[PDB]
Amino acid sequence: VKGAPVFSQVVYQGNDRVYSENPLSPGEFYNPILQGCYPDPSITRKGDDYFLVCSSFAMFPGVPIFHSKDLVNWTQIGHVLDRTSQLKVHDTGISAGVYAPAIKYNPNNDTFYMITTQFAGGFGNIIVKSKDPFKGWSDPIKLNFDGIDPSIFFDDNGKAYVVHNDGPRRGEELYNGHRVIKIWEYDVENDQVIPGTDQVIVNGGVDLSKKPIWIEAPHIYKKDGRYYLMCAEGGTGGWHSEVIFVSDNPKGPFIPAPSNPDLSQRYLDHNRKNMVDWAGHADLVEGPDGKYYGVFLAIRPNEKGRVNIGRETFILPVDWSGEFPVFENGLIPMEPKLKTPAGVENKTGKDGYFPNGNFTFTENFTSPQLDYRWIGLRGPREEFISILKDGGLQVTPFPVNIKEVKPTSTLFYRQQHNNFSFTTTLNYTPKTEKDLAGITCVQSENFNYVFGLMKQDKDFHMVLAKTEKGNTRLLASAKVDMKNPIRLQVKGVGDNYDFSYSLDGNNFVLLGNTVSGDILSTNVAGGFTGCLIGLHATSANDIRV
Amino acid sequence: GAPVFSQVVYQGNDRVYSENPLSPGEFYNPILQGCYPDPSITRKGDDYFLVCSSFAMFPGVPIFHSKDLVNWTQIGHVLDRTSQLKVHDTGISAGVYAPAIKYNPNNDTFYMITTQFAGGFGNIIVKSKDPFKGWSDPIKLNFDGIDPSIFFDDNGKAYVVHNDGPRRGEELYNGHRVIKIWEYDVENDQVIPGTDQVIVNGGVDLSKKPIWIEAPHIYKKDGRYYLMCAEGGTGGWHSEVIFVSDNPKGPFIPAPSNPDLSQRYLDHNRKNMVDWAGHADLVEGPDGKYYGVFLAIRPNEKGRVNIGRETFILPVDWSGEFPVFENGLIPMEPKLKTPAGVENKTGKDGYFPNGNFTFTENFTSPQLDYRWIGLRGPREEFISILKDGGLQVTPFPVNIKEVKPTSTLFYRQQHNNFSFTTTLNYTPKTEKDLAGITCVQSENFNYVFGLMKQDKDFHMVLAKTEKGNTRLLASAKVDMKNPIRLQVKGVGDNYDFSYSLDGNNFVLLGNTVSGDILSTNVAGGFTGCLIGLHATSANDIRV
Repeated sequence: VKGAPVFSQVVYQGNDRVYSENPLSPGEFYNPILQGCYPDPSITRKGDDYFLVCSSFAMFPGVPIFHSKDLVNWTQIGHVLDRTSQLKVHDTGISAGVYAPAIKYNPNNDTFYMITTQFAGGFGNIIVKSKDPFKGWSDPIKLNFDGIDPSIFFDDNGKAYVVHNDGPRRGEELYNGHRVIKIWEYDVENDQVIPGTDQVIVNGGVDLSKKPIWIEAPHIYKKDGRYYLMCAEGGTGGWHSEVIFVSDNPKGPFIPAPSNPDLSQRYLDHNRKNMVDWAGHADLVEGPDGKYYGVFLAIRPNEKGRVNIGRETFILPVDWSGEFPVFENGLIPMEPKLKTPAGVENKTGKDGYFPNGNFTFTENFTSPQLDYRWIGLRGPREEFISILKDGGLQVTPFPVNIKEVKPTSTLFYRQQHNNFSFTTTLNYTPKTEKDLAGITCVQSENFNYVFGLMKQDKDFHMVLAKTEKGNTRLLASAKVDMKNPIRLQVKGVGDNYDFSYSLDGNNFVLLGNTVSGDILSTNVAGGFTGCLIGLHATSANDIRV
Repeated sequence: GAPVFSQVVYQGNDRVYSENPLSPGEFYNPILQGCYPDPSITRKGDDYFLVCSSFAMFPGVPIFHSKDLVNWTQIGHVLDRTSQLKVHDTGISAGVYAPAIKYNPNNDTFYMITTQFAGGFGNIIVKSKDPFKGWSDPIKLNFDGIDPSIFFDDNGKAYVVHNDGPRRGEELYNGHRVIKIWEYDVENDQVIPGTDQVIVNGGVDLSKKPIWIEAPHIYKKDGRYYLMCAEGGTGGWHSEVIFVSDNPKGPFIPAPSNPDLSQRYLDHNRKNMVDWAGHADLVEGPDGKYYGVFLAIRPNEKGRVNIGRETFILPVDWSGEFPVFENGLIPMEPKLKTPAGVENKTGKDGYFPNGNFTFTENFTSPQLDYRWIGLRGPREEFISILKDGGLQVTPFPVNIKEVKPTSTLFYRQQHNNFSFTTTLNYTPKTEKDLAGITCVQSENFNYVFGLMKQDKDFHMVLAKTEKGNTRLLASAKVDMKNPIRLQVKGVGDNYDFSYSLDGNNFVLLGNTVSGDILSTNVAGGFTGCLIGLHATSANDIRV
């Protein structure tokens, strides 16, 4: 469009207290390894090469994927589901779309598999394939089973199995949250589960008499000739944990380990410092030092006990010298720092490696190949961005309001710290009341703040509006003299969010008062994701001053 | 070549009415079958007016009139215009929440106060001198929470009571809620700053962690002020409780006997089960006797609700300090005695039906029955009534999965045992065109049963949408020689979709499917199954 808004730069600054208080020594790295909304981690290995994937729901693209040689220094190589033929979330609810993924390398045929559930596009349970994740992946192959959290296991004899969560057979459900682990034989030439090979291997969980919730996230491992089934149990919230079973046969019977769970923060004191909660949904791999490691998700709530940055990806070393794997210190409070594997230096945030700790990301929009952390919601960023020849992000304003279950012209960045600032310079002259551009903080189309520049009657106004249950209310408004680009900032200090603007570039004026991050939490908004910070443009603005 | 639905027949066949035939001077409970939640009632003279919540249905707040509490005439919807109701993009569980209707004798004016989570409205009130004609645009009120209600004292002084959350950081437990009262400025139609006061904290007994104290109503009897509230949430723990005070703003004291309306303690294996009873509102009947309307559900054999929360009524004894719902703590009976001297005329002379009725729609009037609604947008946007009868539906380029108005004429499921049959005259041009029947909890939980064209041939398709993911269950090639009849039949949780090319023999497409995704228990939310005459030009089903 002519006169479309131009965001000339962005600065995202993280300022979390835990990192300032626990500076790294050489040979240490911070946990979580993926800060912000990177849930349901799954990991696999080919030779020296590790690949890590996470769920993504309605975000576009889907299933972010990271590569590492050492489990500390990760390079985001893209997204597994990065084409509209693989990811059909145009109209998808904020809590539907792409659920937990599992990634597995099959050494028998030298093929990588990513198996997941996509509640969109008619996909359901799907698998995509690649010989080389750096080349991308196939279109999805639909798989003939229901439920969530599929995982694929390749036995030494080349035989293949898919385990997944499912419900109990119709009418046998004993309580709310009563779930089942089901296994199939998988035909590797057909890419399909084999009819008549399904079998329930876990009913309920470790101890059915305690009514375990949502036994899920199954993975099968083979070690010392035996078969291990590791699962999440308790649901991905306050009761999250990881449990383990063992069998002599891929299809059971599986017996729970006497010590269970093997990973959890759910029993720990609710007032601890540097709190890590909801820990579970793990996946094991052999590390570069011969040691095992497990990735898993957890949250780091703020001072009001809520999560605003979603479920994040953690890692812990694993001792598997005996019958059952032990998450090292996986049942006591998580520490901020871990020792790097033997002989690896921490290079996070350098040389294209994903950052960690308290970093400052300065985005000047000087290349068409935008950082992979810039995403869309429901639709691809390439539909509304242009990188100007001399730098700067021009956003085509879609006639789509932030409240619509439709792709908006908003370039989003996951909130990755409980204390952060996100500042942008906006060059923009709105022409009528329907035009707005600025910053948005989004849990969903129904739960968000919009902080932006609009024009009404003769004047330009900065507006701050709050959407709750899909109902937008204007919180505060200010007439501004738009004589030059305006800078806009959102600053979060735990649950305290401040929206401020600067016409002189130095002094940021608070618009209204500090507002609560409550609608930016999973606890209030519901769902499966974190706060997304967005460079928003619309030609369907409904705010009036 | 738009699809023409030439006829619809809706038939209810619930066993409870067959087993309990009416005698003279009897009528069936609920008085509004199907999704008519959060009832509120008021009176002017001999004229009763009854309203219900409606969420994202269009139009909003259906409103009924009666002279006798038995024979009701739907007179329209309070939130009738797109200037009053802005649910175009609204989630299935947002939109219009509980309404309260109150006639003010002091200024001869009707008020309807509600919460609309859409269009920037929030808590709103509309006014009318004559509900038969219509109401004002919404007046926005400066408070948060839900379930507002307006009370007019003897001296004309006015109060708004509503549900709210506890003070920021005061929250004791999940579900901890508060009843708050304001003085209301009747000249400016606004709550008066600084007059807000919490009058109930939590519920009858805060030490029992009561959840979602809500639906507050204030009544004045014998000089004392009564606050009647729902407690326990609108699900399995629903109930109604009562408090008393000497003053409008408290302190309010709970009655020793509480709750006074509930089915939550009753045996889970009872027959003709009524559950989730609460959210009541009292009125003086033509009897001189009091009555209370309230919502409840009637689950099927799987223990699920597919027809939503319905409107019930009970006689109320208020000869002593506190109102008593007559038999409101024992299992609900299918039949009640009419107030003294009123005969049952339900389903006749334009009165709303009840029992097991047969609704035959021939689309031979431009004045379409008020039970035909849209979801998110008005029906007038996509319907034309043909000259010699028939409903022509303009197919919108909108899929059933979108949070947008679709071209679908919807009818609430009103029975656990029912059939809905239509005659479809339609020749689809491409894969993108489909017309037929849909059963909808929401855009994310529905069945679509429709006629499609793919390659050179016509197909009937049955597709299931769960969590916004559509899967094709079954397909049949059909010779489209003449119009086709489509039926969905529900027998509790058993739903059968069948088509007839000869008009007599209906062939099942696929197997019977579960109504689980048509229940509130599975799909979540606040509403019932909607049965729709659907057309689209953005069909995504492929054979």
